[PDB]
Amino acid sequence: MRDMTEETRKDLPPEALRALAEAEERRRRAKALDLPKEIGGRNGPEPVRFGDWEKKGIAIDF
Repeated sequence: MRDMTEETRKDLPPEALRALAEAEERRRRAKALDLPKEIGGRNGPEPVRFGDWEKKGIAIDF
């Protein structure tokens, strides 16, 4: 939720950069799964179209 610049961070930490490094620590190929499948198309997970938004409130702004 944001409406005004107000406080501005400076030189954000390598949170995203480190995330990439952590993602590197592991790879799909490393898990032993090349995934040669392509011509096929099996059904997978699909949660119902359920959701709950509560934007309206004290913080209500734009």
